[PDB]
Amino acid sequence: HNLALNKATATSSIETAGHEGDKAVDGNAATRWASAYGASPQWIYINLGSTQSISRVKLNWEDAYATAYSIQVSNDSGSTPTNWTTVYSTTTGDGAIDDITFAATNAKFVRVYATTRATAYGYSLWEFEVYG
Ligand SMILES: N[C@@H]1[C@@H](O)[C@H](O[C@@H]2O[C@H](CO)[C@@H](O[C@@H]3O[C@H](CO)[C@@H](O)[C@H](O)[C@H]3N)[C@H](O)[C@H]2N)[C@@H](CO)O[C@H]1O
Repeated sequence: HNLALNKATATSSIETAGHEGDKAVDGNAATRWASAYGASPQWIYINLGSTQSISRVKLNWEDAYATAYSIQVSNDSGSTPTNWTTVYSTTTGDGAIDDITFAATNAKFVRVYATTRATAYGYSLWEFEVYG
C-alpha cells in the first residue's frame, strides 16, 4: 500500500506546467515531476497527512536522475515542514528504479533531496512511493 498516493506535495521548483510534484504521486508511470534545470539541489516532499511508520521508498526516475540524494523525514506539526532528518543517502545512484529500505520510523512528511545530477538537466521522478 503506497502511502504517498495522491497526497499533497511541495517542490523546490518545476520545469513547466504539467511537471508539478503531484505528478510523482499519481500512480501513473507516464507522468512525472521535473525540477528546474541546473546545479542547485532540488527536492520534493509529500505530506502523508498523519504520522505513519515507514520503512521503504521506491523511486522511479526519469532519465534526469540523481546520482546523489537523500531520503529525509519530518515529524513537524502543521503543513509546512522545516526540520528534516536523513534516513538514507547515496552517492552512487544509478537511476531507473531505486528501491530503498531503512529503519522503520514515524514520519509525517518524506522528502527526496537531490544533490548531484546524472545529466545536465534537472531531476525528474515518474513516481515517488512510500511504504510502511
Ligand atoms: N539544442 C536542442 C536540444 O536542446 C534538443 O534536445 C532536447 O532538449 C530537450 C529540452 O532540454 C530535452 O528534454 C529534457 O530531457 C530531460 C531528460 O530526458 C528531461 O528530464 C526534461 O524534462 C526534458 N525537458 C530533450 O531530451 C532533448 N531531445 C533537440 C531537439 O529539439 O534540438 C537540439 O539541438
